[PDB]
Amino acid sequence: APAEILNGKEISAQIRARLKNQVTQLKEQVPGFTPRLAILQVGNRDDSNLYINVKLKAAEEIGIKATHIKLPRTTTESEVMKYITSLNEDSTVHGFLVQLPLDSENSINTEEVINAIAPEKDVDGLTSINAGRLARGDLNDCFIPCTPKGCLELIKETGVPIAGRHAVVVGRSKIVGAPMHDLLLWNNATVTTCHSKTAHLDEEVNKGDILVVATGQPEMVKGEWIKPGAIVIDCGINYKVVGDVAYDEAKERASFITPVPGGVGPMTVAMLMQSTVESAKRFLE
Amino acid sequence: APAEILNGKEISAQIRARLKNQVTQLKEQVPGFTPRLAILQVGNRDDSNLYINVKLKAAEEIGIKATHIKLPRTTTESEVMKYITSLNEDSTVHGFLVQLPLDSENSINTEEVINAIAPEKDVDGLTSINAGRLARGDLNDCFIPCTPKGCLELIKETGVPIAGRHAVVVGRSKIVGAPMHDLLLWNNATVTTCHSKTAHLDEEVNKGDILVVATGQPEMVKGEWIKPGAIVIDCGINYVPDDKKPNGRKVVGDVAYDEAKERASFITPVPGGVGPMTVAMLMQSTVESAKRFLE
Ligand SMILES: NC(=O)C1=CN([C@@H]2O[C@H](COP(=O)(O)OP(=O)(O)OC[C@H]3O[C@@H](n4cnc5c(N)ncnc54)[C@H](OP(=O)(O)O)[C@@H]3O)[C@@H](O)[C@H]2O)C=CC1
Ligand SMILES: NC(=O)C1=CN([C@@H]2O[C@H](COP(=O)(O)OP(=O)(O)OC[C@H]3O[C@@H](n4cnc5c(N)ncnc54)[C@H](OP(=O)(O)O)[C@@H]3O)[C@@H](O)[C@H]2O)C=CC1
Repeated sequence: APAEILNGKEISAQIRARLKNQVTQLKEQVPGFTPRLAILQVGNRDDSNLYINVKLKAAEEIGIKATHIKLPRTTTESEVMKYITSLNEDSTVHGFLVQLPLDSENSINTEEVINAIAPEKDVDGLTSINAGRLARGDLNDCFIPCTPKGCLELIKETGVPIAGRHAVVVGRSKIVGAPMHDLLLWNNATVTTCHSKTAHLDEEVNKGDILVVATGQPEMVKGEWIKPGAIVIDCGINYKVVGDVAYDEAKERASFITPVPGGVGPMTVAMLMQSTVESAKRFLE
Repeated sequence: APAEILNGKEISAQIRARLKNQVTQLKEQVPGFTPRLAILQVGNRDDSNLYINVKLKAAEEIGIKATHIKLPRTTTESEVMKYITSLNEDSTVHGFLVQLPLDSENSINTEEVINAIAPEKDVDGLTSINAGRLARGDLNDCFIPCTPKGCLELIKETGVPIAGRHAVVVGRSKIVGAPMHDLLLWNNATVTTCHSKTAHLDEEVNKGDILVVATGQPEMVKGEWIKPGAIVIDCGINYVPDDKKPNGRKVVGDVAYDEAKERASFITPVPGGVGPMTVAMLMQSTVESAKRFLE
């Protein structure tokens, strides 16, 4: 009856187990070497503290050393830049990220802080250098944002080839929608990108053989709009916790669907660990 | 009720006249200020020499100081790198570009040469950093590659708002299709990107209220595919022998113009649509860079 559930909890546990074995093998080859991730937080939001704790738990399980630096809410852009520079120059740190959003009493230009991160350590894939490689199809060379990466792995778990499909991405943020569009295009989908100024969103969603939703508007994408047999990837986390897709209705139209929670969420953490292991391996290569 | 023709020759000439007036006024508001472009060439390709002469003559008519550095075919990659660093560090040069393709007897990594250009001076807009800013919506200060920048100016000359329209871009190159998608997306069109692996391309093109075609596939996009009333921008430059022309050849676009003009509301002819805008767009990006430096 209903769509096949893309179980992100199970898929991500498989990815984390493979990464744990790859890091154990790297440690056997170069005893004493330890892949290391740093997370820089500004402020003390409760949601960011919980998400960072999930990232630190996954890192510890895989065998990655993970450092959390937490700066106060009085922090300035200059003070944050100092910590980024320190991390860029610390040879023991292979990858690092800035947890977003920054929670400070002062105005801080997020793009400037993010673009101070060395591209080789930019495991969240948000620097303009990494975004510009991805946006132009240059994939040998770059870190891809973890949520889109996770979404692409979920779509590949269906076994249905992406090339030639019509994909619709709802949302164009730097963290999710814009890079998701690029991943699907460079995997040879024909891609439509919709956003808050799209007219007739229902008609555009209905064109989607693959549909990735990342709007942060609870259950806004109605099941009725889904193209029968579509693969539906829902990145929304909205407070019950619900996605950006009305799941009970969409599951009767899609072929494959991600639940919320347990879909994209766990895959994003697995993909950050995969990028961190790659950053350690590139360092060794 | 055929389409209105978007005359790129006349619109580019107006843009260049406005830029000239802007440059005169900047020079009078800030005595001594001298907007400056540099063009770095490696080797001596005839095609390159022709294109560079056009850009230099356009810069000087506007009042932009344009410097041409021509390095010999025996130049090595490290030599080109040193010149790019010097131009990055030269506070008198507000924008510069590397003429492609390089013509050297030595292997030179073109991607590494271009990505050595400081993003704040990349007037051609193809560094990965500039591409990343444009792709993520930083249109207030990034540089836009000239061909898509001239496509957008032609779309805006129609007077029809872009926001909320469904735009289709056929082609996804670094030079045209990919930056064109970003310009339409961040002008709030809903954008569909198509390419050589698109199935049912005609059905996709027929959804386009705005259509920009940049494939190099001569007259592939037939008139019947055009959505009635669309704005049709054709970037193609395709040569076809035609003994009835002065020079024995005609230029055709990537759209079958004769049938598409009966369907579109606005259309760019080929020749004379997108083509004539490109140098004016590079001069517009050079004045933008000079103004950002001035501030
Ligand atoms: N599990 C995880 O680890 C992650 C979950 N997410 C979740 O993904 C969702 C989106 O996050 P993020 O991308 O950062 O969000 P942003 O709020 O930055 O962007 C949301 C996007 O959705 C668009 N949008 C909003 N309303 C509509 C609408 N009515 N119709 C069409 N488009 C609309 C916006 O349009 P416009 O650009 O016009 O403003 C914008 O492009 C959130 O629920 C977030 O919590 C995100 C990252 C990670
Ligand atoms: N007037 C000017 O100064 C300029 C004119 N142009 C003209 O624009 C045109 C394209 O140039 P450029 O973008 O550099 O070219 P490229 O060859 O780099 O890119 C061609 C693009 O068109 C797509 N394409 C090719 N065949 C088809 C097809 N059959 N169906 C759908 N899509 C297809 C390709 O798809 P895929 O990605 O799948 O390979 C690719 O994305 C050319 O005619 C060029 O001369 C370009 C620059 C400047």
